[PDB]
Amino acid sequence: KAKLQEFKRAQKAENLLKLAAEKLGKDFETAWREVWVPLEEEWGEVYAAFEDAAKDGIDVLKGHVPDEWLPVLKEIIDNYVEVPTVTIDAEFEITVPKPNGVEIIKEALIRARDRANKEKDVEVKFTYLGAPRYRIDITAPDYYKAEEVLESIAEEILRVIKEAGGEATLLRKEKR
Repeated sequence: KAKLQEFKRAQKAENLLKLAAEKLGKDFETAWREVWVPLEEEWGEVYAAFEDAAKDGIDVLKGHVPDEWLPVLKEIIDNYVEVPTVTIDAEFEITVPKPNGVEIIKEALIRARDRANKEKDVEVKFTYLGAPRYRIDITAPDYYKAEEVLESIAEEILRVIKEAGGEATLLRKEKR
């Protein structure tokens, strides 16, 4: 439970810091003195400090540890420290009665995906499953945000498809 979980988090924080020390070419004691001690005093747990950095940016540590550490800590924390997320998936059935309907569909999807993906922390992806099915996968901080992204994307796709004389439909997987 709790304590063991504290052990495992501290173990991992130690391996990560050691990796950083090596990359940055610094002795282990220095890493402890300069990084471990400061972060532990203020976040109460070094791994939690690494999680904040992973979620809210490496600058959360700026000021608490020398600057030379930030670069290497970012790369390492970003690779190994998970950030809470949810992913949902749905699919569109899109028909565009035109010799070039297919390419028009990609254009619309590509445009919708890119737009949606410029939003911080959101990651949208489309998977063509063979006409007229297009699966959509969304990753976001929480379910509310992910649903809002879907709704936004669906509104744009339907609008654009009905403009090109086609027809789009959003299907949702009923889970229970």
